[PDB]
Amino acid sequence: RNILTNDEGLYAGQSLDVNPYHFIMQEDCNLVLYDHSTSVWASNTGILGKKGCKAVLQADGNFVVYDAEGRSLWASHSVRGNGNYVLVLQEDGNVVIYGSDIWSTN
Amino acid sequence: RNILTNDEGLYAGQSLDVNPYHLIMQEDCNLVLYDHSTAVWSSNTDIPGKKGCKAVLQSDGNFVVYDAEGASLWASHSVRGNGNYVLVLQEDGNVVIYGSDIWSTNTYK
Amino acid sequence: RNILTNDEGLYGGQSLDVNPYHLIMQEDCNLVLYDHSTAVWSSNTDIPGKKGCKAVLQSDGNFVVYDAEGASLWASHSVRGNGNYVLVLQEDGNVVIYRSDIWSTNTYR
Amino acid sequence: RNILRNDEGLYGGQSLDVNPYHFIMQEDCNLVLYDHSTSVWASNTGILGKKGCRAVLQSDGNFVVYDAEGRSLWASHSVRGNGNYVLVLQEDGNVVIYRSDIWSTN
Ligand SMILES: OC[C@H]1O[C@@H](O)[C@@H](O)[C@@H](O)[C@@H]1O
Ligand SMILES: OC[C@H]1O[C@@H](O)[C@@H](O)[C@@H](O)[C@@H]1O
Ligand SMILES: OC[C@H]1O[C@@H](O)[C@@H](O)[C@@H](O)[C@@H]1O
Ligand SMILES: OC[C@H]1O[C@@H](O)[C@@H](O)[C@@H](O)[C@@H]1O
Ligand SMILES: OC[C@H]1O[C@H](O)[C@@H](O)[C@@H](O)[C@@H]1O
Ligand SMILES: OC[C@H]1O[C@H](O)[C@@H](O)[C@@H](O)[C@@H]1O
Ligand SMILES: OC[C@H]1O[C@H](O)[C@@H](O)[C@@H](O)[C@@H]1O
Ligand SMILES: OC[C@H]1O[C@H](O)[C@@H](O)[C@@H](O)[C@@H]1O
Ligand SMILES: OC[C@H]1O[C@H](O)[C@@H](O)[C@@H](O)[C@@H]1O
Ligand SMILES: OC[C@H]1O[C@H](O)[C@@H](O)[C@@H](O)[C@@H]1O
Ligand SMILES: OC[C@H]1O[C@H](O)[C@@H](O)[C@@H](O)[C@@H]1O
Ligand SMILES: OC[C@H]1O[C@H](O)[C@@H](O)[C@@H](O)[C@@H]1O
Ligand SMILES: OC[C@H]1O[C@H](O)[C@@H](O)[C@@H](O)[C@@H]1O
Ligand SMILES: OC[C@H]1O[C@H](O)[C@@H](O)[C@@H](O)[C@@H]1O
Repeated sequence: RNILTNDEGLYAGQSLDVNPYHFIMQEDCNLVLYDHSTSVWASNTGILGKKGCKAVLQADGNFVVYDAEGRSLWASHSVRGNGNYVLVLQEDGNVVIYGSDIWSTN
Repeated sequence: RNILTNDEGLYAGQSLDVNPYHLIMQEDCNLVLYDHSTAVWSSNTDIPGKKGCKAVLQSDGNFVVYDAEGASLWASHSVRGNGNYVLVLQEDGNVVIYGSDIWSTNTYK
Repeated sequence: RNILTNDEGLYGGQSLDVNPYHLIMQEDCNLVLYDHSTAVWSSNTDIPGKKGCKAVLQSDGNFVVYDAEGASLWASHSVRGNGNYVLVLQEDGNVVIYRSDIWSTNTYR
Repeated sequence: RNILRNDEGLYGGQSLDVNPYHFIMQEDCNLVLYDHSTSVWASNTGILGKKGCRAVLQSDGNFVVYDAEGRSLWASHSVRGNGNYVLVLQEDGNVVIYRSDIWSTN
């Protein structure tokens, strides 16, 4: 993985890997960005044992984490209406949600 | 590779590969999108004698092609404005360009 | 749906349905064939910690189950080489893969 | 419908469908493929009043169109030995026959 396409997601354990940096949806609903092994960013919604979480980039541009019972845990709050967006784990360590198709090769 | 952050580009012979699909700046200045081994899209800039071209994504969102010192042969025309763009060769095939950051963690190095 | 033309794919939570039969790709990587409610065939992959898999009909004739950005969980082993194949969930229940084209009206679009 | 298995067929008026695509065995005895109302392919064996025809996919892998009695009018001539086959009307507007089976679950 490296980029999550429109309406794609990460289940518990799955992650976005690029160099020592890794964005992961942990065993507890906590999304973290690690530099090697040091946590540098997290959604801070961690609750030991609370598994079955999903992190999915919705079509409206919102990035939401969901509880096993489909409830919202945390949301990026981008939601710029319907379109085509992508979340990329950049090599410079940043996580960016670039939105709205500007061009396409058909 | 697989992506192109604005200001990054493909030189005379480099590619972006998402397995069946391919995007390569061949040696004849022609930038084409293959499917396995079947041309599906083209820049149409393989002028005879011309060589050493480059595909370049930019800050203004324009995906341009160039030859000997500047001079654009082709240029998508997706010049939306100065921002942050990326050209990605998707899993489905379609080569898309995404317009400016909507949200980030601002955790750059 | 009841068919997969060559390089198609059954993604997490998707199925092929015909009469009371159903070849559904469950949440867990288990590919199962039911008779409305009873399981009558299985890939056998209800693996703990394996969510979101995909069953896809390969171009080489092989039908395999893939992990989330993973590998071969299951395989029909029906590898016969590259051509055109198809998997169908028939009304007699039997799910079959048919080896390459013999005749076509050549009416592609 | 959209598939014809070993020894299945179309009687005068029957057809396979999938979106605006239509493979039909008309009362003219002419097998035709229609995009909407526009014809696209045909056997060109039509005769007004020539009804009672049946198109049948066979074990030898042959798609034969038969007369009201029981004689050959047209045939794909895809005879490639006894086996199992299918004729599908694909979502791309093409009609193909597939050589035998290579894998089945039951
Ligand atoms: O149209 C695409 C086609 O153009 C030709 O001129 C060559 O450059 C080929 O390599 C390429 O596949
Ligand atoms: O986590 C991505 C990136 O975040 C910034 O804060 C950097 O200073 C490092 O901590 C790291 O490389
Ligand atoms: O044998 C089939 C059977 O396998 C179990 O492990 C579960 O996945 C059930 O949902 C399924 O019906
Ligand atoms: O060649 C057959 C094919 O031709 C296309 O032009 C369309 O008419 C389709 O509806 C049809 O399936
Ligand atoms: O903030 C980083 C830290 O946050 C929580 O404590 C947990 O999710 C840990 O696994 C993680 O290392
Ligand atoms: O906070 C989560 C919530 O945020 C916004 O309201 C929307 O994007 C919803 O789709 C999402 O579930
Ligand atoms: O045209 C842009 C749009 O095209 C297709 O729908 C897909 O490739 C989308 O992922 C992409 O954003
Ligand atoms: O503000 C978003 C912007 O932040 C930093 O400048 C970089 O990570 C860019 O790639 C990103 O687009
Ligand atoms: O049309 C080509 C032309 O388009 C815009 O003006 C810019 O992207 C220029 O850099 C480029 O040369
Ligand atoms: O192990 C299953 C294996 O079967 C065949 O070799 C191919 O379809 C491979 O792609 C697949 O991985
Ligand atoms: O030659 C038969 C072949 O024709 C085209 O390639 C496509 O419509 C395929 O689906 C089909 O199997
Ligand atoms: O040849 C195609 C043409 O054949 C006959 O004329 C008729 O059955 C028409 O409906 C059909 O379109
Ligand atoms: O040419 C028509 C003829 O072809 C083959 O011989 C067989 O399929 C026969 O059944 C059929 O009558
Ligand atoms: O799988 C081969 C063969 O098996 C059974 O005989 C039936 O289900 C046929 O429809 C199928 O073609």
